[PDB]
Amino acid sequence: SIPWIDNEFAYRALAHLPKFTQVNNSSTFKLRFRCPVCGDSKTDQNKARGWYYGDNNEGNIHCYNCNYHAPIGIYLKEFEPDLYREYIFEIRKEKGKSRPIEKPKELPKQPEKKIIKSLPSCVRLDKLAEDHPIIKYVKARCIPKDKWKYLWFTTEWPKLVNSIAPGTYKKEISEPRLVIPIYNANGKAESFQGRALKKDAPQKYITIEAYPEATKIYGVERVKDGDVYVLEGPIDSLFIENGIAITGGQLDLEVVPFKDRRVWVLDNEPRHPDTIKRMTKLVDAGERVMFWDKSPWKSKDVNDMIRKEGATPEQIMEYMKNNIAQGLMAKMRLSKYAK
Amino acid sequence: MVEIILSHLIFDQAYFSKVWPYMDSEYFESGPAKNTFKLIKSHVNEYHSVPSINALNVALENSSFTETEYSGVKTLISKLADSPEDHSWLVKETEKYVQQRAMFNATSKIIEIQTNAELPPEKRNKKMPDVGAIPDIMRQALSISFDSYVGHDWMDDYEARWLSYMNKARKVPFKLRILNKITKGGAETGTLNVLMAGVNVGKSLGLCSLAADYLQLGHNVLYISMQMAEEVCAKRIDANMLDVSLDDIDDGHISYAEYKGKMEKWREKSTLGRLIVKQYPTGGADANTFRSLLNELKLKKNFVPTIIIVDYLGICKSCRIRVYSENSYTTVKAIAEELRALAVETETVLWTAAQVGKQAWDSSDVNMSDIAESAGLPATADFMLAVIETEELAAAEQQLIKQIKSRYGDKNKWNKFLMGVQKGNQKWVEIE
Amino acid sequence: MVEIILSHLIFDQAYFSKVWPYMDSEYFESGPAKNTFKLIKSHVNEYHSVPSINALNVALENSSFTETEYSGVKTLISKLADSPEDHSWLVKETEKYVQQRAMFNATSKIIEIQTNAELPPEKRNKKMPDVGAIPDIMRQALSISFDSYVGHDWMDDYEARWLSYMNKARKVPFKLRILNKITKGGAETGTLNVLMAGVNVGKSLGLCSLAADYLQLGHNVLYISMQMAEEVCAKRIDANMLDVSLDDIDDGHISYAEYKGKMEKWREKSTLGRLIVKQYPTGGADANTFRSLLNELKLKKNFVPTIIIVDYLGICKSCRIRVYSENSYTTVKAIAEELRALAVETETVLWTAAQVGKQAWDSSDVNMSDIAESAGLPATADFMLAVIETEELAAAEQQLIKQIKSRYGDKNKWNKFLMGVQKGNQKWVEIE
Amino acid sequence: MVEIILSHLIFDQAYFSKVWPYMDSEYFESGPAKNTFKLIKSHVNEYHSVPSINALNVALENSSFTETEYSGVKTLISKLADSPEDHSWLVKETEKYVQQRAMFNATSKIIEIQTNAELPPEKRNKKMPDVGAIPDIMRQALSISFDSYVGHDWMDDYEARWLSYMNKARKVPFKLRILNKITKGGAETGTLNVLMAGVNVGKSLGLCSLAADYLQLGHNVLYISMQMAEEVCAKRIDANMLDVSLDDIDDGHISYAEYKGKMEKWREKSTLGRLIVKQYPTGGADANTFRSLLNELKLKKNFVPTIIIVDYLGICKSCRIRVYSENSYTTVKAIAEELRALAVETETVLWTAAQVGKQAWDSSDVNMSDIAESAGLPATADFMLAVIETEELAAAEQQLIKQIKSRYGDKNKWNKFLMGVQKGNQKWVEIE
DNA sequence: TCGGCTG
RNA sequence: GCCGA
DNA sequence: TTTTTTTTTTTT
Ligand SMILES: Nc1ncnc2c1ncn2[C@@H]1O[C@H](COP(=O)(O)OP(=O)(O)OP(O)(O)=S)[C@@H](O)[C@H]1O
Ligand SMILES: Nc1ncnc2c1ncn2[C@@H]1O[C@H](COP(=O)(O)OP(=O)(O)OP(O)(O)=S)[C@@H](O)[C@H]1O
Ligand SMILES: [Mg+2]
Ligand SMILES: [Mg+2]
Ligand SMILES: [Zn+2]
Repeated sequence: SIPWIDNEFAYRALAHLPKFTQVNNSSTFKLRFRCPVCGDSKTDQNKARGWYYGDNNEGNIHCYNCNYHAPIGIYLKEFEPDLYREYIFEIRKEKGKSRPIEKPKELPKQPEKKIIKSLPSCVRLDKLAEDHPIIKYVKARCIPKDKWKYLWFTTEWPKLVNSIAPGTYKKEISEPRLVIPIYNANGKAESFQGRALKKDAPQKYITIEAYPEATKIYGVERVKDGDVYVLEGPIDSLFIENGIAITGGQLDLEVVPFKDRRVWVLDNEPRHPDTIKRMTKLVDAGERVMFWDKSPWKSKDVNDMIRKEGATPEQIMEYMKNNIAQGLMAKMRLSKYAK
Repeated sequence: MVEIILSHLIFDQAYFSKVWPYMDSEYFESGPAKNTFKLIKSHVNEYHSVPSINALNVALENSSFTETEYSGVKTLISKLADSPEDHSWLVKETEKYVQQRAMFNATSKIIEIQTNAELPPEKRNKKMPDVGAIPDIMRQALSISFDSYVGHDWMDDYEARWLSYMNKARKVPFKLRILNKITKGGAETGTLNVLMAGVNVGKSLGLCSLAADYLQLGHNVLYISMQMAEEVCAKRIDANMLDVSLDDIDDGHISYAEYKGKMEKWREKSTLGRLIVKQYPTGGADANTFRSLLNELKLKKNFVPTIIIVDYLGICKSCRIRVYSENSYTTVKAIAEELRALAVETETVLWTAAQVGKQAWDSSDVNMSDIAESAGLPATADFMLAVIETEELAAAEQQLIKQIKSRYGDKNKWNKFLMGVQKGNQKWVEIE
Repeated sequence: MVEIILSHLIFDQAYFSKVWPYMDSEYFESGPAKNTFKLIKSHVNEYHSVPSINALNVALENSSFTETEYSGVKTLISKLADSPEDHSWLVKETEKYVQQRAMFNATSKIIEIQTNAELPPEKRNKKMPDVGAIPDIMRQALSISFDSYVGHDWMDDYEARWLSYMNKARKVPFKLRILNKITKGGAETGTLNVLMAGVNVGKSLGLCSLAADYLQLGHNVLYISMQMAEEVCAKRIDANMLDVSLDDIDDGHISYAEYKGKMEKWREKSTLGRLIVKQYPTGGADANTFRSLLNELKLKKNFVPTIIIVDYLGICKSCRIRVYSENSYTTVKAIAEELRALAVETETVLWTAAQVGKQAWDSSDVNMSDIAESAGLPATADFMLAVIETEELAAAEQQLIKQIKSRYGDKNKWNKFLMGVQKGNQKWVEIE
Repeated sequence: MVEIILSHLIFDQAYFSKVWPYMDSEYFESGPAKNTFKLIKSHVNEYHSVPSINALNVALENSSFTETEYSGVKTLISKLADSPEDHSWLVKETEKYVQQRAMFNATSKIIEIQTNAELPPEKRNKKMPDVGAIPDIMRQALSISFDSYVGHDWMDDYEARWLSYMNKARKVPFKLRILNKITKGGAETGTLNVLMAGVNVGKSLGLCSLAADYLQLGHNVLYISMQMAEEVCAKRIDANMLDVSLDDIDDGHISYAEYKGKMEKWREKSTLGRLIVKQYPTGGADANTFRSLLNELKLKKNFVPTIIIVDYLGICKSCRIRVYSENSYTTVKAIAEELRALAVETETVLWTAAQVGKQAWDSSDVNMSDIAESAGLPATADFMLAVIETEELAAAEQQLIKQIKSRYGDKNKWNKFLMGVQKGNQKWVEIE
């Protein structure tokens, strides 16, 4: 196919549609829009189910509201016959010639730009009194005290962010959150996560990046010799020696260092097929993945094991060190464990 | 001018009665206009009448659609209104718009065809025509005018029929007077003709002889051989057209000088056509194969045949039949029907061959009930001939023809005429 | 479409005359529509005449409801206009609306019945029916329609059937006294007729003779031919209408003045219909193709056929069966059934032809068991004639057309009858 | 692809002399490619020779070019290499690029024509072609092929056909004077041949011998055997090649020393071909398989066959036929057709065996009618030799071979011949 | 109340 | 539509 | 790729 022309024509033919948004991440080109086939919902104007994905080898317009998935050419034929003919002609026009899109291959990225120096409205956990409510909550979390020097407590999280990244929130409503600063390899904070307190925070539990190129892996500065264990929760990583945690919905293997010795320690849910998908994509790369297939505990995360089933960190480490499998060996445990 | 066309489709009887039958859903757009015409066409199919605006916007529009499409259709219908416009300019502009949109659709389709073909196989979206049939589609878009030409009215078109009579613009005469006197002028253009001889009684001596005869008459001949190689058929053609024994070409009694001189002498004549010989594997060519071959010959060699001689109908295959059937009747009849469809499409006399039954071998006479491949082939054939030289005519270098079937004339008038075969030269001469 | 229904109840008369018996106040709504229909029904009950708008206003004034719904009712009756729609679409749309609303009412009723059943008997309603009645009431909503006649009652409809006996209303004369004598009035409308004969025996000759005879009897004849080309069929017709032999045509033995004079002499007759000859590829026409052809012949010209002559049904294709998916029997039976369905839909005599088995091509007698292709063709055909030719018959230019099947008369009264055939003129003559 | 085409135009003689006649300045681009080809055309016109790279640079030095055009042309000239690619791929790829660019140019031209048409006629370009020529233009697009070879064109390839005649480019000798006498040079390539075994003849033996004789002539042979094991067929081959009696191999009279000595003596001769025996289960091998086997042999063993001897036709399987039977006419007909198609597509001689009826068994004279698989096999078998063994011939160690069907030559020239069959040696020798 | 989510 | 806040 | 009904056709 011709994905770049597909993206260009999709942008041309979807910009005028209401609730259009050109969501362009460094590897993905997507368009959000209210689907003209269905119209989505009057309440769900911003919750527009019309999506276009052009990052694939072909451009596909999919709407989950009316369940309409189709190639971009079909949409052009059904809605923009003039633009349809334009696209269908120009695709053949450039089809004969060699693809030149690789010629302007430039990187607009930048190095550390918003290096985080100090945290207003934040008091570190080890600096707090033993009867602080957050301290009691983390006692319930059973986090070892020595690592409390890595977590802060705040009450002005929107204010803190707008002091770091102004304009994030139109209102700086005071909000207590657990600020977990995410540092780089050299030890300087490149982002920070406002972990929700109590059962759940009111809104917007998100990790605020200092800049788009900031790291998403927590604890990299504390990585020592030996195998590196990759987990899903920074608090969970706090229970793991040489344990880093990826912070984000995107899982890129290239950005994660220690290709030789990185070990993926994921959740203990054989169900939740997205987990199985992640496991499969990791094993297809021949990566080192830990398997909970022989775990005596049946909780979800390591901290859950500790809190609910009374697991101890040493048991966790010995299970991880004895349950690392790679290649076909990993695939066996993956296959048996999934269901 | 879609709004005007629809407004005068709904609010004008004469305009509808004039322009509707040529109208189609693929003419207006991909928006509200197409859906409005869809509703109009649905109502016309259901009730054989032009609906009013009330029928459309209430009884019809209230069906499966989308909010955007419903709003657009309602807006368009509310926008429809009768306007006094002369009923000569309206029809002309409608015809021009229909022609323009037909050209637009044809161009889009051929571009899509090129894109599809450029894509490699296994994703080539079968049922889409190849690049070879790009021009005719565009030509189809050329002749899309509002000309009520459906069928051949017996009374309204006697002049054209008389022109066809007086020109005799269907007959392709033979080089033999004997066949012309029984076919009343020769074989006709869109016809499928069949030869039956048996085993090693003819059936390719006759086809090669007819190919040579049509060649000496300046006609384009395409000899599609299934049971013979590209060179043996050309060798029989050489034996016919050079007055040289076929054995003499093999042993070497003919020098290269004689052959080259005879060929150049034939070339210098202005009454010599082109005998293009093409071979396909036995059982591996259908009517689609022959259509592709005709398209290729037209494109590359600028060779549009008037005679197509297939060496054997029975060892062809059916394009429509997908699973090969052990039943000979249906298979052979389908092959013959496809061949006749090709012949009437290209207006080319399509000669071919059929195998006679085992009982007819070494029989002094052969009736039509001796056809072996299928009884359906004589049903869709146009002119069948039979070769019945048993032993005596072989000794006298003769061949008797019975003319088992004839659509060109009463087959009983000249039932037997004892064709003068010459096997060494692979030709036919009369016994005048 | 409640607005349309109410407006045409108030203003139209025939629509009220037919649709009023199948009307109930529950069909419309519980708002303005229900009150409007209640006013209409009350007015028609008091004075047995459809009211006027002024009558509706007076009824609103004297008989009033609550003001909140009174305003809605009064503003609902301000849009009922004359709007002279067509009658067929209006009746069909009213039928669809009442059927849909009856289904909705029945579904809501059964839901209410089940809900009442769920309640304890202490607090359950008594007016609602019991659960065992849920099926039958659904039937009561399933069979709601405006067809006052479900079928033909033998005693209740002794009238309206005697009319079909005085005026034949089905028979079409044959122009051949022998055919009428063996048919008692000729071929009936909405029926499929078959001429069955072997290869080159005269199936198309007989079809052309019948088409010409019908053309002389002021009948629209549509000669849909799959095997022969339009010009060939036209020539075979001209050989009959112009009384000039085919040899006289192919030898240029008729002056163009003679041809034009004879054609215009036929044209000047007021007892001459129209003959349209249409060509389709062999095996490329089905029932829907014929339906499209009929639609385009009705639209593009004022030509509605009364006789349809298909050249050969066997070389057609089934409109339901995928091509060559089933064997000869099933496919040909489906083709025959589709053709007969077309005939009954158009109320037109559909003549056609069929081949016989390979065994009967040299048989002095042809039995029904020799029908080629399906054996269901005689089952679905309405009148079958076998055309038989022998050397003795050919010696005097005659055939042996014999009644194989007949739904028009006792086939044994005149089973076989000699019918002289002038092949040169392609004409049928009766021995007298 | 433009860079490769220009580079191989500059730095080649065969590729230029092959593909120059089909190159136009509009085929490449509107930039560096077009200007470079313009320079090439100018140089080849002013001096009738392909420019060198420095010659092209000089032409760039002295020419009308803009600064950007000058830089682009200079860079492209410096980017031209003398890479020695293969020839066939280069021709095919440049032809594909030319055809694709021609299609793009024609599509752009017709689109611009249609855009010009939809303009006020007072304001239009006169030079633009009219709409009616659009189907012609696309035809000119598809009339682009570097090598225009579609079928054997008479009167245009008389020299090549005569060269094939003199060179005997189709015949393959038999190492037996009698067979070459009855075949005018032996069997031909792309053909099928069958041996009709009579009452106990040993279908394997003849195919065995021919297999041998073909081996001694240096031809690559592949004996696909069904009813026998690879070792048994190879043992018969050893019997024919080493003059060792077959039963002597079983008994052990011939020792390992003598066997290996004879094998190495045969290996010393440079006039010895290669024989590849491959076994397949009875009825588990159709023609399509054989194609895969040939692919494997060519890919792996580099063995390109010219003779393919299949052990038994009746034992074989039809390529696409579900129903299988031990002796059925439809199956043998399909098998013969598929095997001949394989022979044609492989340009190889194919041999097989078949059985005849009991009437052929009892009678010394065998007719084509007296064939179990007549009409079927005779139709698709180029050569047919009836091998009959009689008691008197058994006493004389001979067999009566009769040329039942010879597409190669006249049947009656030398029909019956006595053959010196040695069953123990499995050998055929001539008779003085 | 928001964003991101395969076919 | 499902998930997260 | 078998398997069974039915019909139709064809070959021996
Ligand atoms: N090279 C030749 N020299 C002389 N006569 C030949 C030659 N080739 C074929 N014949 C004659 O041509 C006849 C053979 O039939 P053909 O005309 O080749 O077609 P056909 O063989 O009958 O078709 P089929 O399907 O193979 S049976 C016999 O009468 C042969 O004597
Ligand atoms: N064009 C013609 N000129 C002269 N006589 C003809 C012509 N066409 C047919 N005939 C004669 O009329 C007879 C029957 O003709 P047709 O009805 O056309 O054949 P048919 O009954 O349609 O058989 P089919 O359908 O081709 S298997 C032939 O056997 C000829 O004797
Ligand atoms: Mg032949
Ligand atoms: Mg006919
Ligand atoms: Zn949608």
